[PDB]
Amino acid sequence: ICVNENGGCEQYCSDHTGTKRSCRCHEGYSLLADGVSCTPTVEYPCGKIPILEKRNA
Amino acid sequence: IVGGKVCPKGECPWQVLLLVNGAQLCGGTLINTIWVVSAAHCFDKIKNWRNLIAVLGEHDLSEHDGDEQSRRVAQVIIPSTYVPGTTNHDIALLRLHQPVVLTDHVVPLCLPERTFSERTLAFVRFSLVSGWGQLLDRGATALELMVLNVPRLMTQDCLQQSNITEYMFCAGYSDGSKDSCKGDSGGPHATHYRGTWYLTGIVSWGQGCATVGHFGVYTRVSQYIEWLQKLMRSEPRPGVLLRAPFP
Ligand SMILES: O=C(NCc1cccc(-n2ncc(C(=O)Nc3ccc4c(c3)C(=O)N=C4)c2O)c1)Nc1ccccc1
Ligand SMILES: [Ca+2]
Ligand SMILES: [Cl-]
Repeated sequence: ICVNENGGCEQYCSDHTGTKRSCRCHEGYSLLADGVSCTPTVEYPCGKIPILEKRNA
Repeated sequence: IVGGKVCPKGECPWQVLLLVNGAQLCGGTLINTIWVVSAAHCFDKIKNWRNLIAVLGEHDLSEHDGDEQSRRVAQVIIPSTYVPGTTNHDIALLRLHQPVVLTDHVVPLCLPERTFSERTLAFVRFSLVSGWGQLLDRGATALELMVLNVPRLMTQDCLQQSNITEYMFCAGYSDGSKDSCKGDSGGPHATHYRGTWYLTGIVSWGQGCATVGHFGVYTRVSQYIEWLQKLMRSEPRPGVLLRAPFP
């Protein structure tokens, strides 16, 4: 599953035995109940540009 | 950077400038508050490790605006497989003496998991490369941080369209118009995926920047994710330079 379109995960993807997949998020993010989306949990998460994130907020 | 544009202040907040006795040495990439990724070759000729400084939040080298944060470099970690003066395994992991403070102008780039980087990010065509390096071959370096969007080649295509190992990748243009350059080595090749940016390459070196028939060569960071992660969990060792087994 993870090799195709990232398993539908926004960030990281692990295959498990069966038709099973788990998405994961980097430190500073949490996984939403959709099981795919990652949302920041800190002010300055990695890989986001604050002046552009606040221009879109 | 040849043929790019000024990175608007704060839009490349992971970029690091490395200085030796106040002089520009190389670039780097912040990946956490105490860890910077750069290129091994940047350190081949350092005599006194005490005079190495990393600067975060830099933009215009002509002025001080108060967003800069300088740190001493406590550890420079190089793979055992790197040979000075060459391209293969051209990566260094730098431990700062004290964390930087994250701000609107100082933010780490995400170091991706290996699988994600190999399965997903390796197929994103365009990525950004940045630095204060030469604006032209045999030209002056830049005073404001520059950035360039470059397309990545599969290695078979690089060899055709032009040694390139599994520890490298090519990206850029073969017409001499757009490239990274001397003074940019060690800086980031950053790749965007679904709203977040990731480290996929390090500006390395070859015979001459912006040369017709040749692409830029980047260290393939996906090969080193496990190596980097293990080192970031390790305690520091006396003596700045550390050669660490690879793999
Ligand atoms: O002298 C040694 N290391 C100290 C050092 C420190 C900092 C920068 C350098 N350093 N000097 C030249 C360049 C350079 O041209 N970088 C490039 C950047 C981007 C691109 C290209 C080249 C390219 O061709 N296409 C894109 C560079 O980065 C060297 N080692 C050593 C040399 C010879 C023998 C043994 C060891
Ligand atoms: Ca400045
Ligand atoms: Cl030392």
